[PDB]
Amino acid sequence: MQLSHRPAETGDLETVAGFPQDRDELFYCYPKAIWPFSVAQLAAAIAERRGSTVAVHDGQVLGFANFYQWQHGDFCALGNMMVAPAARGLGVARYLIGVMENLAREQYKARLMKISCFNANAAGLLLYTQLGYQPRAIAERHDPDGRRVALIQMDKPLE
Ligand SMILES: CO[C@@]1(NC(=O)CSCC#N)C(=O)N2C(C(=O)O)=C(CSc3nnnn3C)CS[C@@H]21
Repeated sequence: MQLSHRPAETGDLETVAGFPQDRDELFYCYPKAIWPFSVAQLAAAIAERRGSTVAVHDGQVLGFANFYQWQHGDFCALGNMMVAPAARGLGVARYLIGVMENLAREQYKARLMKISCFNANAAGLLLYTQLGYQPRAIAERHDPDGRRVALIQMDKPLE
């Protein structure tokens, strides 16, 4: 996979908003969103957040991420990670995580990245583990059905 990155642009929003395939996938990456996802919801997040970035391969936008918390000299928290359904498990998330780590270090002088992952997303938990993130706490949250879920709060020093 040859991959590149650039800041997200308005022209990318229809594409990226197409990435979540079901209510679960949307909840794992943007729990405040309501199904069905839309460009308006995506743009609302982008406006409130920082560092919205896309990953590109062979002319296709395949991934997106941003920060929902950022604290200069301290840490950032990574969210809205979305990957195109045809490109799952091909290293797009791993690549974007690395890009966002660099951006947190370089731009925000962060010493730490925080990643919070919902308990049902095994693939996320195992990826973040492979990338050196360790679990620190578990917090209660609720899903759209009012069911209790566990948010596993992980972090990694940036160096
Ligand atoms: C403020 O904190 C968040 N919200 C909550 O705790 C509330 S929940 C119940 C509701 N509604 C936030 O906003 N978060 C996000 C996100 O990006 O929207 C995520 C998604 S985490 C994620 N997505 N892709 N990669 N990653 C790491 C994990 S909960 C965390």
